[PDB]
Amino acid sequence: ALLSFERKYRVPGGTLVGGNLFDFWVGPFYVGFFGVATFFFAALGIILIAWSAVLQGTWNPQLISVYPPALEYGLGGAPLAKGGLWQIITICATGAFVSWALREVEICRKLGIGYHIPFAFAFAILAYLTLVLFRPVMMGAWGYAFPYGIWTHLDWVSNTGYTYGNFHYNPAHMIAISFFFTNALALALHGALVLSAANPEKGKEMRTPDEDTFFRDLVGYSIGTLGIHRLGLLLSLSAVFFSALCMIITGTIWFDQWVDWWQWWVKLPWWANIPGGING
Amino acid sequence: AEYQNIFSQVQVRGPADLGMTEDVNLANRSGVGPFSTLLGWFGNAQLGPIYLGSLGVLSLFSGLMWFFTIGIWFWYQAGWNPAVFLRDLFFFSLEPPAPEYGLSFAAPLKEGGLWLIASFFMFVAVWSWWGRTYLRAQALGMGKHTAWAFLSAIWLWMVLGFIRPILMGSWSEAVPYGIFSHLDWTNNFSLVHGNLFYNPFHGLSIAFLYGSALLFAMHGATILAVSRFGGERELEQIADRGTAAERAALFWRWTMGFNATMEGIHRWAIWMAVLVTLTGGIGILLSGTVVDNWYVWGQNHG
Amino acid sequence: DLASLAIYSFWIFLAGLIYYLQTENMREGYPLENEDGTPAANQGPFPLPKPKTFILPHGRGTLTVPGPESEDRPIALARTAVSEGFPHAPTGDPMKDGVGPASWVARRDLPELDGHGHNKIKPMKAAAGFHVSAGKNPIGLPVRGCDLEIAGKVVDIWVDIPEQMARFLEVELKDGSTRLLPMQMVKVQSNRVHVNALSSDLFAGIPTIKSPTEVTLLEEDKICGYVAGGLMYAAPKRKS
Ligand code: BCL
Ligand code: BCL
Ligand code: BCL
Ligand code: BCL
Ligand SMILES: CC[C@H]1c2cc3[nH]c4c(c3C)C(=O)[C@H](C(=O)OC)c4c3nc(cc4[nH]c(cc(n2)[C@@H]1C)c(C(C)=O)c4C)[C@@H](C)[C@@H]3CCC(=O)OC/C=C(\C)CCC[C@H](C)CCC[C@H](C)CCCC(C)C
Ligand SMILES: CC[C@H]1c2cc3[nH]c4c(c3C)C(=O)[C@H](C(=O)OC)c4c3nc(cc4[nH]c(cc(n2)[C@@H]1C)c(C(C)=O)c4C)[C@@H](C)[C@@H]3CCC(=O)OC/C=C(\C)CCC[C@H](C)CCC[C@H](C)CCCC(C)C
Ligand SMILES: COC(C)(C)C/C=C/C(C)=C/C=C/C(C)=C/C=C/C(C)=C/C=C\C=C(C)\C=C\C=C(/C)CC/C=C(\C)CCC=C(C)C
Ligand SMILES: COC1=C(OC)C(=O)C(C/C=C(/C)CCC=C(C)C)=C(C)C1=O
Ligand SMILES: CCCCCCCCCCCC[N+](C)(C)[O-]
Ligand SMILES: CCCCCCCCCCCC[N+](C)(C)[O-]
Ligand SMILES: CCCCCCCCCCCC[N+](C)(C)[O-]
Ligand SMILES: CCCCCCCCCCCC[N+](C)(C)[O-]
Ligand SMILES: CCCCCCCCCCCC[N+](C)(C)[O-]
Ligand SMILES: CCCCCCCCCCCC[N+](C)(C)[O-]
Ligand SMILES: CCCCCCCCCCCC[N+](C)(C)[O-]
Ligand SMILES: [Fe+3]
Repeated sequence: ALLSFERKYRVPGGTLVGGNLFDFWVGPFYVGFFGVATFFFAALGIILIAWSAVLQGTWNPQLISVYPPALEYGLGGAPLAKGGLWQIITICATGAFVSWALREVEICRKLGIGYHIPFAFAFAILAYLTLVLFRPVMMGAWGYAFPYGIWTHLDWVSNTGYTYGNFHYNPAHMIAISFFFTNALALALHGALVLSAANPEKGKEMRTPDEDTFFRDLVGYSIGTLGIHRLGLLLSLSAVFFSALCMIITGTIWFDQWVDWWQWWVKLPWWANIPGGING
Repeated sequence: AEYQNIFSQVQVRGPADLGMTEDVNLANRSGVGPFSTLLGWFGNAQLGPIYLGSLGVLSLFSGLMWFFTIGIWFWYQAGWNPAVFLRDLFFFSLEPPAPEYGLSFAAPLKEGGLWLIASFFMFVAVWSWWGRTYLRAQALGMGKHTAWAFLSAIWLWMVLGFIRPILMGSWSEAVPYGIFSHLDWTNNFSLVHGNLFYNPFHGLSIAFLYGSALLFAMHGATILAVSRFGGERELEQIADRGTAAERAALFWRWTMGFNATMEGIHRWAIWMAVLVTLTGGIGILLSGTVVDNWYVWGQNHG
Repeated sequence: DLASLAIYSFWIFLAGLIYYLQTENMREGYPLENEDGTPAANQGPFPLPKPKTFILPHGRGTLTVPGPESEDRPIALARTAVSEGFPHAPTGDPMKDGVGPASWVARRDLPELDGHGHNKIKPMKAAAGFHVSAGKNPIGLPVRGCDLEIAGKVVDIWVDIPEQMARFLEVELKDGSTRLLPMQMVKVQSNRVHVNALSSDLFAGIPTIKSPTEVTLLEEDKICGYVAGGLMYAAPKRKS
């Protein structure tokens, strides 16, 4: 139940609420106040979903789906079987996520480390809260949010997307996708760099950060080892920031076909009317 | 406000780092480039040296040849007018031969020959660059991970532009060179195939793509949190675990009940990432060669 | 059909891969232990991988993992409960004893070496010719602890030669000796360097180093450990 180096770290302290009340582990898992909060929220949430599954008439995980209040409920409550359960599961989900980040903060304090992880996690939570809370409230209805279901959530992705034609033309979506792809590239390369240093050619010794060499050799730059960890962090957080930007604005500041937004550049007076080319 | 190690508070510079000799042929290294105090708040300040060499040049020239083949066609499409070029920049497109020419190399420049030419320059630029990633590792005594991983990206690119067109019977199946045109191609591909959301491979690709954002957020953030114990010095932590590696592992063991090693984490990384384009490429390669409609296929689960 | 074959194979391969990755990540801190040090009964479904041997450069030997796991140091902690899973109370001073957020590991008592076999981290004064290239130069600034008292002054910057970056502030105490403070644990302001982890009186207690122009992995860990532990253990005297 303990890693060979673990015991020296399992000291008391660091909790945010409760002093020493929930200061303990269960197996490898740290508990804490927010470990308890997490359990209560995640458990309720699951129970409510299983209930909503009974009300829907299925136990298939490929079919079980919990849709929000239909569009005509606005931002009020809806009968439990008609989007009320979603409303409560969403309160549960949010409770579980925030609790989990706060439990992460608590671990950080015990371990005397930096708060970077729960900070990073907060961006994902914010993406979620954009889709299920922020956008709906700004749009006037819960029914704009995605439903909880393996394939039904995907239907919502497609139908929301095609409401604005090819969603490719959302400018923020483009920036976001760029970060996603770039970040995957940085992951591939960081992973492969470190491994090629630690796992050199048969019989040779382990190489070193001097790695900088390989990359300079390859592209004339190297960001360094503090740098790449700063990069991955920035890249992936930035992808999620733009992800949320690109949807916070859609259905609110921009609601027509995203392709048409690009006309502002073509229609600029200096060239709007010159003939030739695709738009002349 | 505690210091977060996102940006440095003090830069320090010393002699241009010329790097490790090992088996590199130093005749082929440039000398250093400038030093960017700007870059330096985030990463290294030194630019260069780079390593030229035969394959390098082939790649570099060949790549420009591709970039220029597309740009000529764009100016042409603008009827040579600068202000039009600038205006319609994301609208120009170098399109592949029409379905009629099949896989023949005998289509007119103005409708495909130019695409094929540009594609030819691309093919040599990428493969020579691949071989470059392998050889720069070789010369340094290093493992071949970067070249293996690059092969994973290459796979998707080969499938889209080359393997799939061939299997399908024509170059018209391939992707055009344009900013907007490529997105349209992308949309239309999904539409014409029953919606990729029904391709288990597309969906895997997504899981990995997202997973990479999740993994690197996690990794990056972790190293940063344990960098006050020298965390970022990952290789020495591999050879001699420090309280950095330990607090790192224990954060995750206490959070989610398991954890990595300072080397294992990097194997998680390389695979999360490579699997994006791996699944991805299978997903595309199958499309139209074997499955016309991912919705339909999905209905018979097979 | 061919797509069905392919997706079914992939899921197989992916189970294989999770296995390979999970076991690869079991090359340290395993086998699992009880709170008393002895092999825990339940190890879980993953077996340890076959050993692997890293050749360390500069004749520093090899590392072979998995291998026998010991702390190689006393752990000044004791149980606070009659059953598994509770906190272990520090038996002495946790700062001094190096437990908790003060923990250090017992790494090699040599310095990490660059790719040329030279010491990775020198004081700047002894690295030719390294200088502050941007941002406020801390050398000369008073160092303030979290009790808002002066604890010393910055006399140099220890720098990573191959990566050209600041790693520690060498700080001089009332009695003329120095300490290393990690770069990542100080705030260079304009009239001061601020050290939130430690109150002023806790500075003498920072682990010293044996030769004044180098630092060992062992020493680094003790310094870093000690300074981090301050955040938990100095909290009584802080304040901001
Ligand atoms: C994945 C399935 C589709 C795909 C659909 C998507 C979608 C959706 C999007 C992109 C977008 C990107 N795609 Mg695409 N695209 C694919 C094919 C590729 C291929 C290729 C196979 O060779 C290339 C070069 C590109 C390149 C482009 C870039 C313009 C853009 C960012 C790439 C990136 O973040 O890379 C990683 C970053 C790097 C560091 C390396 C690459 C550097 C880039 C910037 C330069 C390559 C293109 C360059 C010639 C453009 C400059 C021309 C003008 C002078 C401005 N795509 C396939 C066919 N692509 C996004 C965009 O914003 O477009 C407007 C976008 O929203
Ligand atoms: C046909 C459909 C349209 C389209 C529809 C739209 C729509 C609609 C959306 C996107 C959004 C996404 N699209 Mg799109 N877009 C399409 C084309 C693409 C293409 C492509 C190559 O063609 C790409 C790469 C992308 C990529 C992008 C991303 C920027 C973004 C998704 C990442 C994200 O927001 O995560 C952010 C992360 C999260 C929200 C996850 C949060 C998870 C945490 C907080 C909780 C999980 C814990 C718990 C539940 C786990 C269970 C416990 C177990 C123990 C594990 N799109 C096509 C053209 N796109 C989405 C977006 O930007 O949303 C903000 C979005 O709504
Ligand atoms: C982000 C933009 C869109 C959307 C875009 C799409 C698209 C497009 C796809 C998915 C797909 C996935 N989505 Mg989605 N997705 C949405 C946001 C969510 C949220 C959320 C905000 O809470 C969750 C939990 C999921 C999770 C799901 C997974 C079932 C699947 C793979 C995820 C993954 O590899 O992540 C990466 C992270 C990890 C590897 C961590 C693993 C965590 C996963 C496996 C946990 C899943 C839990 C699931 C069974 C929910 C049960 C809850 C429990 C009862 C508590 N999506 C929003 C609305 N999603 C893919 C799919 O194929 O689905 C059919 C896919 O193609
Ligand atoms: C509306 C359109 C369809 C769409 C259909 C498409 C199609 C078509 C494809 C994808 C592909 C994918 N889709 Mg989709 N996609 C859908 C919307 C989704 C959504 C969503 C709804 O949120 C998401 C997250 C995604 C997710 C993504 C990615 C996971 C995946 C490609 C990964 C990649 O890294 O490619 C980027 C990486 C590359 C293309 C390889 C790079 C190659 C190298 C060699 C580049 C050379 C560069 C050099 C020559 C240029 C130098 C420039 C420099 C500046 C020097 N799709 C909808 C349903 N999607 C691809 C896939 O894998 O599908 C299975 C694909 O073909
Ligand atoms: C910010 C950039 C990226 C990122 C980072 C990130 N994710 C994070 C954190 C960070 C740093 C971690 O610390 C944290 C973690 O614990 O690591 C495993 C985590 C985490 N991100 C996770 C998932 C996740 N992250 C996402 C991705 C991203 N996370 C971004 C790409 C997504 C994507 C891309 O789709 C998903 C699927 C978990 C593995 C973990 C959070 C675990 C957690 O909060 O648990 C607490 C509560 C439970 C155990 C379950 C609660 C159950 C609910 C009450 C009911 C379910 C409701 C739900 C709305 C239904 C959804 C149904 C679907 C079909 C749509
Ligand atoms: C695992 C999946 C991810 C991935 C990984 C990956 N990509 C790879 C590799 C890896 C492992 C690297 O080895 C390799 C690399 O060398 O990166 C540093 C690479 C690479 N991925 C690249 C692109 C790329 N990969 C893609 C991303 C992805 N690859 C996935 C997300 C993307 C997307 C999302 O479309 C982009 C576009 C390159 C940075 C590099 C491949 C290099 C190459 O093939 O280029 C050869 C040809 C040229 C040099 C053409 C130059 C044309 C320019 C537009 C001209 C301007 C610059 C000029 C060079 C200046 C010269 C001036 C002179 C006048 C003197
Ligand atoms: C300012 O003006 C100048 C002229 C100086 C410069 C400017 C030029 C400009 C503006 C050019 C811009 C270029 C653009 C927009 C290119 C980007 C297009 C995109 C988005 C490319 C993405 C898709 C690429 C794919 C997937 C294609 C893959 C290609 C292959 C796999 C190779 C194909 C192999 C073939 C067909 C050759 C067959 C021959 C043999 C036998 C090997
Ligand atoms: C293995 O990790 C990687 C680094 O290698 C050590 C890099 O440094 C970079 C490239 C970084 C940037 C921002 C270049 C910008 C600077 C210039 C040349 C003007 C990437 C993507 C990377 O993945
Ligand atoms: C709201 C979404 C529904 C939750 C489904 C429960 C999680 C099970 C994971 C999917 C695996 C399906 N299964 C067990 C049939 O193979
Ligand atoms: C290679 C690392 C540099 C990041 C490149 C990412 C390409 C996408 C361009 C987005 C830039 C937009 N931004 C954030 C400056 O506004
Ligand atoms: C993909 C990242 C792009 C990196 C490009 C950096 C090139 C550095 C050029 C060094 C050569 C400069 N010079 C002429 C002084 O030798
Ligand atoms: C991808 C590299 C881009 C680098 C740009 C970063 C500039 C940030 C400057 C931070 C400010 C430093 N300061 C003054 C607080 O010390
Ligand atoms: C590096 C391994 C991490 C594992 C990631 C796997 C997540 C599973 C997501 C299910 C995808 C479902 N489907 C039908 C699209 O294939
Ligand atoms: C893709 C999601 C899979 C859900 C299973 C959760 C994985 C967490 C790791 C389990 C830890 C094992 N432990 C310590 C409880 O025995
Ligand atoms: C895609 C990620 C897969 C998550 C589960 C992988 C490992 C589960 C936890 C392993 C058990 C940990 N243990 C018992 C060795 O400590
Ligand atoms: Fe790393």
